[PDB]
Amino acid sequence: GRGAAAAILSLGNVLNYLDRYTVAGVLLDIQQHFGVKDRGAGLLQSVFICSFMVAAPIFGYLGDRFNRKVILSCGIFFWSAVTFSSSFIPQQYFWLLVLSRGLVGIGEASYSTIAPTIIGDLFTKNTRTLMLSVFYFAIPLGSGLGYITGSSVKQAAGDWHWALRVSPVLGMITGTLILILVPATKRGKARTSWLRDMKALIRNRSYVFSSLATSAVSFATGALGMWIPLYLHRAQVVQKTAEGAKDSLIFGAITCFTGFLGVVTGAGATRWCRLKTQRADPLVCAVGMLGSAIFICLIFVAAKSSIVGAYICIFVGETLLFSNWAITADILMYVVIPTRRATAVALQSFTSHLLGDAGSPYLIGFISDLIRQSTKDSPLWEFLSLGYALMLCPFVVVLGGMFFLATALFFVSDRARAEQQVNQ
Amino acid sequence: QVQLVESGGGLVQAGGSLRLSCAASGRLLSWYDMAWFRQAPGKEREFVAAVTSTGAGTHYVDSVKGRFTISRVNAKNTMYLQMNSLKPEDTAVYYCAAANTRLTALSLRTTTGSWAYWGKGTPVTV
Repeated sequence: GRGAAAAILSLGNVLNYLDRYTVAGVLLDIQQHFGVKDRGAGLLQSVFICSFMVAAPIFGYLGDRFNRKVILSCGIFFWSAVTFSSSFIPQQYFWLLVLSRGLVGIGEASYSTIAPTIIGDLFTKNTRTLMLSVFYFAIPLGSGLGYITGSSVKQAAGDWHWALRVSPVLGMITGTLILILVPATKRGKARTSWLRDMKALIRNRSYVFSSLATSAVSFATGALGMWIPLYLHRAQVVQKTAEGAKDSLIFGAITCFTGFLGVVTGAGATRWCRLKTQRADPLVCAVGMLGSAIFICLIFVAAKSSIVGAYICIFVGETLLFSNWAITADILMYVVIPTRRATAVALQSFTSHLLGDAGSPYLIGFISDLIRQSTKDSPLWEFLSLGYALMLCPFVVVLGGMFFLATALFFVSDRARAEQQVNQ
Repeated sequence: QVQLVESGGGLVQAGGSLRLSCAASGRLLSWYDMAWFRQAPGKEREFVAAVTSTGAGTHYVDSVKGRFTISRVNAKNTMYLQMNSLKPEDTAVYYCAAANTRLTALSLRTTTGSWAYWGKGTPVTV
């Protein structure tokens, strides 16, 4: 009686992450359609993530006041309608699209901060962990499907607008299900508590470095997932061979496959490395960061040579980078005591979104514009400028790796502090 | 796949000093909260002392405070328990127990059901 609800929620999350990244797979066309610089292309994702991080704590609090199913159904319909309306914006008005992206961010934040609570309430066993794994495995599949949907729809209909039309309709078919087949589960000072928790977590050392590391990871993931298809299209343009829907299709498929493989390999490496030292969880993550960096820079030296080498680097870097997702949560839960775990998770997500994904696309676009304005205008210069701008990603990756190394250094001391405080 | 070996148990003089050692070899010991239990001939398993993963949190029984000291060396994966001024009620079979590390109040987990790993158990006579 509850499995149908879990399946519907998983499909809704697939739709959520498909609609989130649909803009990126057609981003180039948007930049061509509105005739704007790369600053606006960065602004789309930046405003989306900023609205998401602003709205996330509010919906997290609100989900304990009213009916969660009602809020979820309202949010899904809201974001679907906003996307559908944005799919008809005139060319002259650009900022209205950014406002629509912000509204989409609010709507998706509602779903992302509500649905996991419903799933946790539905089941209480290892089956709950299995359901959560199924739900959260919808992230890479949804991102890959979003890239594929945007590229294929642009290829087949000859217009990018249709992409922003495909996702919302399914959401409608999803939304009704949420109002119908999802059961209602009757399951169940704050400011001062939050302030005390923040004061206590500031004094914590490994938590801050883990937050910085995951902020760097979010920065890298957002910037790359936003700008890589455009960079590859520009490289194909400058390449002697003349062509880019297939490029986005390949990137999306590689993204999904690498997400699955990287999550599995990271989990397995953590399992196999726990038997040798207690600092396995951070260090492995650190290795992954390094494992990404040496490969990420590789594409910036191999993009001008051939596309196959670029895609190989994308595959390896995506795997090694996505390896940290499962381990970061364990790193967090190992240090913070259960009393403050919810506040720690909320603040870590807030900081990771703020210092990371919020500014990465806009910063990359700003760097690209600054480099391009001082140089001659030519497609080769566009591609080279975008490469030099994306060169800031591996530096942040290495900084995050060093932060993970520091977390590994302070891991045992912070664990001892946590256990002493719990037993005190 | 963790197996515990007890040592240092046996007949001792009344009120003498004794040391009990628990060794874990199957897997790394820095991932397990350990504890000692005593089975009495006329009673069931009784909690004695417990230590967390690092060693910064230790819990005892109100009838044993100030007499027994429990410590651990995670480098050699060996837990030690020094018992001094042995009362005659201390004669029992001591079992070393290990559980996966959890950030719970060690004073709350005395139920002989939370510890899924057990040792052979050595007898001590006062």
